[PDB]
Amino acid sequence: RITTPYMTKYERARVLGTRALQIAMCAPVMVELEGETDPLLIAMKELKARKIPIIIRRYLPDGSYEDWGVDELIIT
Amino acid sequence: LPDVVLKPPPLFPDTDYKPVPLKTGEGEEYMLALKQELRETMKRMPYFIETPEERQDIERYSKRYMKVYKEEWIPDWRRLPREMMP
Amino acid sequence: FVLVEMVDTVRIPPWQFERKLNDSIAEELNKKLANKVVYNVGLCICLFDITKLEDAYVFPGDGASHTKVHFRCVVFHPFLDEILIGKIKGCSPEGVHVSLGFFDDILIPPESLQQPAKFDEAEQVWVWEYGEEIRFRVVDESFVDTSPYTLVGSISEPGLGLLSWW
Amino acid sequence: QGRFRGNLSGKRVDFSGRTVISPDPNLRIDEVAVPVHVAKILTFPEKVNKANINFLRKLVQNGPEVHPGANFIQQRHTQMKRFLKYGNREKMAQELKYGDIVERHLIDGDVVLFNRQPSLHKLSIMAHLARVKPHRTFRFNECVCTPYNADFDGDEMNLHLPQTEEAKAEALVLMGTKANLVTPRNGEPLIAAIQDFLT
Amino acid sequence: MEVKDANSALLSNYEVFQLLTDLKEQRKESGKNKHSSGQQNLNTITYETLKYISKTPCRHQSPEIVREFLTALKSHKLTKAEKLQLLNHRPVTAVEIQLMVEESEERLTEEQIEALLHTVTS
Amino acid sequence: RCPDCGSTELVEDSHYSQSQLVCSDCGCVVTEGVLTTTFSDEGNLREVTYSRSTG
Amino acid sequence: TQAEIKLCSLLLQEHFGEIVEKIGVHLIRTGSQPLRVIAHDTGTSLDQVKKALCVLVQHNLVSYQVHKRGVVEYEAQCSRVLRMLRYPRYIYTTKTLYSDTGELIVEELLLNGKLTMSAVVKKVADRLTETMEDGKTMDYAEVSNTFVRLADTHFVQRCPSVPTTENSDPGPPPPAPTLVINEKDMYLVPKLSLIGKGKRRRSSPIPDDGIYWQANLDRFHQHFRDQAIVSAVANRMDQTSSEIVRTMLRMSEITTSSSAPFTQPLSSNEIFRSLPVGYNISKQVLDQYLTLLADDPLEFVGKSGDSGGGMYVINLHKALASLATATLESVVQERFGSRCARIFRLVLQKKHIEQKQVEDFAMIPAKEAKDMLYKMLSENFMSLQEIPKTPDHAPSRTFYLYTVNILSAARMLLHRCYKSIANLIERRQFETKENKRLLEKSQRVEAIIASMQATGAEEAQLQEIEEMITAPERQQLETLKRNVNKLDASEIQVDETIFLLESYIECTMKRQ
Amino acid sequence: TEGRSRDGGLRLGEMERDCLIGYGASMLLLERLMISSDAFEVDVCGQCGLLGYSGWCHYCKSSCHVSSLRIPYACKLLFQELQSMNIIPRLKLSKYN
Amino acid sequence: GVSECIIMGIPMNIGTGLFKLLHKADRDPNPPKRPLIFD
Ligand SMILES: [Mg+2]
Ligand SMILES: [Zn+2]
Ligand SMILES: [Zn+2]
Repeated sequence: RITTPYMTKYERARVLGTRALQIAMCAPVMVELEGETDPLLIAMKELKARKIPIIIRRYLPDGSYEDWGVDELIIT
Repeated sequence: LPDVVLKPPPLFPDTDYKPVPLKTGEGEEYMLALKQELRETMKRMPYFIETPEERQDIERYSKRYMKVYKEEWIPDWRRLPREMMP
Repeated sequence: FVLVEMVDTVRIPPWQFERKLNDSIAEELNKKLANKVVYNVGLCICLFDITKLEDAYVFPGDGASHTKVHFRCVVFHPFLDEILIGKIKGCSPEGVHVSLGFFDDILIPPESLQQPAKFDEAEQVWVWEYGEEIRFRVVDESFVDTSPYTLVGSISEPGLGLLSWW
Repeated sequence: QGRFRGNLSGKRVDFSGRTVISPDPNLRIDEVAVPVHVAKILTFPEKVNKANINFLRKLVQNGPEVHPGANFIQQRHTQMKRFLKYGNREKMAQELKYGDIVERHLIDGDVVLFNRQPSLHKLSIMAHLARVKPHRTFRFNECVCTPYNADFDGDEMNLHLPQTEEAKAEALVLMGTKANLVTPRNGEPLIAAIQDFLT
Repeated sequence: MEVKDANSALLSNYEVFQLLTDLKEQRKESGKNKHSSGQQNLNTITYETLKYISKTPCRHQSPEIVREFLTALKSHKLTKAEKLQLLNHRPVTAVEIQLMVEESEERLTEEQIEALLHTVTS
Repeated sequence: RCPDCGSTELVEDSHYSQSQLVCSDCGCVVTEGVLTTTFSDEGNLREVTYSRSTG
Repeated sequence: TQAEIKLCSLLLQEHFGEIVEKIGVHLIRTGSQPLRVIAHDTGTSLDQVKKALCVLVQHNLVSYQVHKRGVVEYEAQCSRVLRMLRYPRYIYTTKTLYSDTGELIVEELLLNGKLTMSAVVKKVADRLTETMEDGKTMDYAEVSNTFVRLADTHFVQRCPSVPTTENSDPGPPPPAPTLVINEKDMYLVPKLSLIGKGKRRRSSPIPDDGIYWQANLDRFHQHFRDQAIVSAVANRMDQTSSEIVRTMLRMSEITTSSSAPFTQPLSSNEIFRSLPVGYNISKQVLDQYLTLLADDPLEFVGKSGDSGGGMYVINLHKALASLATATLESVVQERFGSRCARIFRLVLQKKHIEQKQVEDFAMIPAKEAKDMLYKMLSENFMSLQEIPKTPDHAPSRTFYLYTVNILSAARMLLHRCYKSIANLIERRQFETKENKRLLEKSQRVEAIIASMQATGAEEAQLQEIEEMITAPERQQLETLKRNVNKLDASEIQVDETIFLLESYIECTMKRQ
Repeated sequence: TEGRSRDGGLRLGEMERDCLIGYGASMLLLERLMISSDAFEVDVCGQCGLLGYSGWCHYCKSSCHVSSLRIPYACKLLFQELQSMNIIPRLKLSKYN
Repeated sequence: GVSECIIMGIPMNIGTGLFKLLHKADRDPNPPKRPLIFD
C-alpha cells in the first residue's frame, strides 16, 4: 500500500506478454472478442476492460512483498 | 623413436616382486585374537553410540519385551564444561 | 495403509484455468502418483487431502500456473508385523507367488521357515498338508535407472494353526 | 572475437534481415514497410487457438507461394515438422488441432524491431508495426529519421523479428514508437518534423 | 518430490474405502477423455482396491462405530497395531483372537476374549 | 524415409538459406539444419594428413 | 594430511560410530572451534554434538581450552586418534612385562579412557571371575599391587584433575573447569583400604573420587623404542650386547626424559652391578663389549667421559636415524630389488655423487642403473641439488647429483603407510559388508544352536543346521575369515613401521 | 554464420545489448540472445555440479540428481574450456520458486 | 548481475524481471481437511 498506486510500463509489458502467451495456449477469453485473431490485441482489450486475472506481486528489496490487482491499479 | 601402442596400460600392472609373507608365531595370533575381541566388545559398550533410529512405524505391545535397554554411563560433569548437559 | 505428507510442485496449463484450482490440483496429483512407488516410502495409492496451498506463480517461460502444494496421501507400507490376506496367484518350487487381492503381486514368501513339510513340485502345490494369511518381515527398496519391482519384501508363515484351511 | 565479447556479450541471431531504406511519408510513425521477399522468409510461430483457427487455416491453404501464408506446420502431440510446399495443404488445414505451431509469414500488425548498426542511444533501435509492400526497401515515416540518424544515402538497416509473444509485447510497450517520442537524456523530443516538412 | 513423514498417521480400511468411493464418484461425475488417456492406471488401481475392500467385511461401517470400538478397546491396554488389525479383519470367531492375534500370551486371560467378541460384533 | 507412411522419396531442396530433407508425398521433414565450418576458423585450423597422423 | 584424516575417520567409524566420527573429522580438519560453529557446520542436532564431544573427551581424544570472553574451544588430537590403533601392542607388552591382571587393567583403561582405581579393580575382578573356576574368589590386594607396580613404572598416569573450586575463587564458576595437571601426584596412588570379591556375573561413598588414570602412551613408545634398538644390536653383534644395552636402558628409563639427544652418564661399574646374575661375564669382558660398541660404525654408544672407570653414553637420535635408514633400505630392496638397494645405499653413504660415479662404485652396467635412479627419483626418495653454472639454470650447462633426504623420505613413507592401512581397513569393511547376507545366515543358523543350549536341549535340532544352503558356502566364510585375519595382521605389522617412522620424525623436532 | 554469402544473420553487438538493457526488456533480450541464437539443452547433476548427457552423470555414475537445463551454447562451450583448464565451474542448481 | 543473467540465459533482475506475477485462479487457501477416524 506504500508503493505507487499507478501501474508502470514494465508491469504493463509483462502482464500483456503473459496474457498473450496464455491466450495463445487456448486460454478462456473474458472480453468476448469480436474477430480479433491476434492474441496481443486480445490482451490489450482485456487490459482496457480491466479484467485480467493476474495479480502483480511486488517484492521490496528487504524481502517484504505486496499484491496488487489489475483493477486495483491505475492504468494509463 | 618410441613405437605406438594400440592398447592403454592395464589397470593393474604386474610386478615381479611380491609382498613378504607375514610374520607368524604366538605373537601375531594373539594380536589377531585381541583385535577381534576388541572389535566385538567395543560395539556393545555405551561409548559406541549408534545412530538413533527414526520414522518409527507404530508402538506395539511387545515393545517393552524388545526394548533395547542398556546401562548408561554418567560423564563426570565436574571435568566436563557446562555446555554439554542435555 | 498410512498417510504421508508430500510437498509437490504442480504445473497446470493455462487452458485449464476455467476449472477450479482445488480440483485440477487433485486431478493432476492423482494422475502423477497413480500405481507408483515412492522410494523408501512404499506404493502410493491416491491423494487423501490437501492441507496447504500457497500462491499460484506464473513463470516467464512456459507461462503455466505453478503451485507448491502440501498434501497428505495414502501409501501401502506394513510395520514389519502386520497380517494381510492374499490370494495364491501362482507358486514356484522355491517360493509361492501369492498376490494381494487386486493390489500388487509382490509378496514372495520363502519356503524355509514353517515346519519341515514344505515342498513345491511345480504342480501348483501350496504346502504339503500336516484367503491366505501373510506376515510381512522386512521391506526393501532399490533403483531402476542405471544406464543412459523395488518393493517385494519377505513374508513370515509361523505356526498359525490354520483351522479353516489346513 | 573471443568467447566473452564475440560469443557472450554479443552474438549473431537468426530471423533477422538487412535491407536498404527509403523514405515514405504515407506511413505512420509507428509503422514500417517490409518487402514481400523478406516477409516470405521471416516467419513467426503462432499457436493454434479457438480464435485464430480460420485465419491459420486460410494461411495454410494459401501455402508458401502466396504472401499471406505459412511455411511449416508443427503438431501438438508429435514434434514433427511438415513443409507446406509438398502434400495436399487442404488436408493439413482441415487437420489443424489446438496448440499446433504454425510458422506464418510476416503480415500486417506484427510488432517488429528496427535497428541501425551504429547504436548510440536507446532510440537507435525501436519497435514498429510491420506492413508489407511489393517494393524491396524498408519504408517508414521520416519523422523517425532523427533517432536513427539516417539520411537515405545507401545506408543499410537491420530488422529483427521476435519469436515469443512476451518479447513482442515488451517490444510494443517499452520500445513503442509512440511511447519513446522523447529522449531520456534531457527530455527533448526527437521524433518531430524534419526537412521538406518544416519548410 | 521430498517426503516429510512416511508414517505420520495410521488409518484403517474404512477411511480408504470412503476415499475410494469419493474418488470414484468424483471421476464418474467429472469424466475427461484426455485426462483418462494420459494415465489410465488411476481408474484401474481405484477400481481394483475398491473391489478388494468390498470383498473384505469392511462394509457396513461408520465413523461413529469406529470411534466407539476405539474407546472400548482403549480400556484393555491394547496397542494401536492390534486394534487396527482387529478393525481391518473384524474377527467374528474367538480362534482368530486367541491364535491369529499376535502376542496372545498373558493377554487372553480367558475372560477378555468374550468382551472383544461382543465389541467387534457391535 | 518417411516415419509415418514409410515413403523413401526424400529429396534435398535448397530452402531460403536452409538445407533440409523432406518427403515429396506428405511434405514432412526428417532432418533439418546443417552444420558447416566458417572461414574464420578455417584459416586458423591446420590441416593434418594420414601420412603424418600415423607415425 | 588427507591420508591421516581418512585413517582417523575409518578408525572412529569402526570404534565409536557415525554421529561422533563426523564431529571428530570436523575437529581434525578445521582445528579448534566452539561448539556452536561445530553444530552449524556439521548440520546435526545439538544433543548429538554434545554426546560426541563428551564421548571423545572421555577417551582423552580431544581437549578444550578457554579464551577471551570465556568462550570454550574444542581441539582434537590427530596423533592421539592415530595412537589408538596401537592398543593391542600395548596390551601385549603389559601382558609380557606383567601378569594378565595388568593386561586387563590396561585394557579397561584404554577402553574407558578415564576411570578410578576402585572402578578399574572392580572391572578387572568381574572380568577375571569367569576366567577362573573351582568356586574360589579373588581379592583386590593383588590387583592394587599390580596397579601400583604399573604406576611406579610410569605405564599409567593420573589424568589432569580440576583443582579445588572452593579454594580457587569461590563464586561464579567459569564455563570450563580448566583442568590442570601436577607432576607431584602424576604417579602417586592414594590409599584405598577397601577390599572385596568380584562377582561371577550371575545377574541375579567413593574414596578415590576425582582421581582418574590413563595409559601413558609415552612410556609404551619409549619401551618399544628400547625393544627395537635391543633387537637391532642383537642382530648386529650378539645377544650379550643386547642384554647389556637392555640393562643400561632399564637403568636410564627413570633418570632420563622421553626426548633427549643423549642419556645420563652411566659408568661400567654400576652397569655391571645392576646386570642380572644369569650371565657369568667378568668386568673385563664388559669393558671390551663397551669399547667395541664405541668403535661400531653405527655409533650407537659413545664414551663422553673417562671418570668412574668406564664412562659411556648412548645415542638415541643416532640409533633412531640408523633404524630409519635400515627401514628405508629394506623397503627400497623389497620394492625395487637388491641392485636398486645397493645403489640407494651407495648414494646414501656418499653425500653427492654423479651417474658415472654411481655406475663405477655400484658396479652395474649402463641402461639399468640410470633406470633405477629414475625410478627412485620418481618416488620422492632422492633429490637433485642442481648446482648451476649460470643463474639461468639451463639444464645443458649445469650439474646434477643425487642426494637422499632421510626426513622427506621418512615423511612420505609414513604417509604411504597411513594410506596403506586406510586401504586395508576399507578392504576389510568391503569384504564384511559384501558378505553380510551370508554373515546373517550363519548367525541365525548358529543362534538356533546357541538358544536352548541347556534348557530344553533336544537332539533333533542338530542334524538340520548343516542341512541348510549355507553348507556349500562355508568355504566362502572360511576365506572371508582368513582374509580378515591376514588384513588385521598386516595392519598391526605396518603399525610398528609407523611407530618407528613417527619416532624418527619426532626425535629431531625441537618445538622452538 | 558471419558473411552474407555464407547465409549469415545479423549480429546483436554490444551497443544493441546496451540499448535492450536500458529499455528493460528482459524477455526480449532473453529471446534474442539465448532462445533464437544459441539455445541448447544440457544435463546438470545437483550433487557434483558437473555436466551430464542424456540424463546421466558419468562422474557420480548415477542419474537421480541429473536434471535438464536450458543454456546458451556459448556458455556451455565456455564451461567446457574452463574445465579443460582445470578450472571447474560447479553449478549448484535450485528450484525456480 | 545482468551480465551473468545474459550469459547464463536467465531473465535479468532489472526491467520487468524485478517483480513476480500471480494468477487470479478460483481457489480456496487451506481447503477443508478430511477428518481422521482411527486417529
Ligand atoms: Mg548516410
Ligand atoms: Zn509422410
Ligand atoms: Zn554427479
